[PDB]
Amino acid sequence: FVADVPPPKKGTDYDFYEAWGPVFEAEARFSKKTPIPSLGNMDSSKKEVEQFYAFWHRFDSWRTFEFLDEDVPDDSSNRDHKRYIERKNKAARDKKKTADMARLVKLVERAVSEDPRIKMFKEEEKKEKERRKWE
Repeated sequence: FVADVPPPKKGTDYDFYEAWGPVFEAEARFSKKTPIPSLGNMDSSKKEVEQFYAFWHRFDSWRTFEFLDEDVPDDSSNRDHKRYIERKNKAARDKKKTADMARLVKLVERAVSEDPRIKMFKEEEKKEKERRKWE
């Protein structure tokens, strides 16, 4: 199957790439979209880093949450039974998918907040704006 890698433990010391690279690599195996950009390296360009986080901000997963599906009968004498349990199952899966999406949103937010390149990119932009003097 596809293995899961938890995020690095908040509040410990670690290299940003050593810690988060394996997390995104594992999460990305569930992508319905390719190509799949890499977290990258210390020298990735601002545009590459923007593209990486854009992919995640639009992530579309095929991860299934079908473990708690009720069995759907094909032979019920109640004609509505089959579609009813399909819809009840799907509602449960959808709730879990919604949670999974929310989980990923928070994971990505965390990574953005720790990305050392973004800190430098924001410093560079700040100096650009100051030079431009549009206020």
